[PDB]
Amino acid sequence: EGLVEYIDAEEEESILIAMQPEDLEPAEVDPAKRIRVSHHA
Amino acid sequence: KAGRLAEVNLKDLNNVKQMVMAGSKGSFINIAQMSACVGQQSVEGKRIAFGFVDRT
Amino acid sequence: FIKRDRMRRNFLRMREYNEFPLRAIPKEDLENMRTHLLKFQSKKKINPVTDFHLPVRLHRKRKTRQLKVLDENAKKLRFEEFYPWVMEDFYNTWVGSYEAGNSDSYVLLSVEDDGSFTMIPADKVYKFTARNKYATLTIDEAEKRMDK
Amino acid sequence: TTFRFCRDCNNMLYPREDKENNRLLFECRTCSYVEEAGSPLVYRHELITNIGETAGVVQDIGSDPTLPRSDRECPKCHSRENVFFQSQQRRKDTSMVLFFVCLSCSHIFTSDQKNK
Ligand SMILES: [Zn+2]
Ligand SMILES: [Zn+2]
Repeated sequence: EGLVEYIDAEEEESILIAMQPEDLEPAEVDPAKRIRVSHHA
Repeated sequence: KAGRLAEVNLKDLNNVKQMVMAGSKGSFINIAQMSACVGQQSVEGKRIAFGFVDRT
Repeated sequence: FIKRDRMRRNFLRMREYNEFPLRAIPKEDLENMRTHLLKFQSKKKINPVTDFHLPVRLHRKRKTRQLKVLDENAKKLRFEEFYPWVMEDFYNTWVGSYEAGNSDSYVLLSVEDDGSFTMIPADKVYKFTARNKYATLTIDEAEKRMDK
Repeated sequence: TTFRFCRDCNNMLYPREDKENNRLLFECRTCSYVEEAGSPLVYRHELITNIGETAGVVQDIGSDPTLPRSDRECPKCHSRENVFFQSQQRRKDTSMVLFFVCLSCSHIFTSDQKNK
């Protein structure tokens, strides 16, 4: 269904992976939580 | 700079402070990395190279 | 903060034009005639041999029992003609060369006397190259010169 | 620079000095074709270069996902959608200036201040 792809290590050169869906797809905090960076990409 | 900020705020209770002070085990870098920040990883004296094409 | 393996409760309790007919062209011709292709690679805008010369000439220029290698016929055939196709006067010149890149997916519809066409796939395709336009060579001396 | 080839020979034309008419001609050490010198300059060596700073900027550079976008406005397009990248001269001494490319006019500009 075209939901998940295999990606080798060469092809990996030409994609831009998100790290986790939520924290990264929607566009736009606990101090104990670690510090992350944005979906600027 | 962040390490000194943590070390300073530890009170004499703080058990790892009491092991640094006794010279017994551990040191500043250790407490700095546990509580404050881990700082710059590095490979051959240089920051992480561009293993992928132009990105890390 | 925990791992909840009882979720299998909820997930269990939630769910103009020129049209031309083409026919079974005679084969005996093709049984003796082989229709190849040819390309000149001199950029010479037209380069038709109409202006080449006359006459034109296109042609090519004890032990006991043993086991030999095995090989299919076509390669055995194709190999067994290492004489290339040539054109000359008796002095402008060209030399042929097998191409083999696209020998297959090319059937031909030559504009015959009429617009129609018998059906003809190309046998082979040849790359024809000029030669001796300046006709210099030190075939023997080349090694001598390239080692001065 | 700007090599010249023969025709009906197609090799490359070395320069053969005409002294008598006193100018430069290009021979062809295989077929005797000749012609003039369209310019008296013959050769360049180019130690310190400034090319490849835009290597392979194709009309698709806008279609490469991995390239970082940026917002600055093109001097021409005044559109504010542009990809960018460092100078493609993969050499150590190379500067770190940025070449932008507006997705609209495909105009190339630079982040420079020392020299635009
Ligand atoms: Zn020539
Ligand atoms: Zn623009």
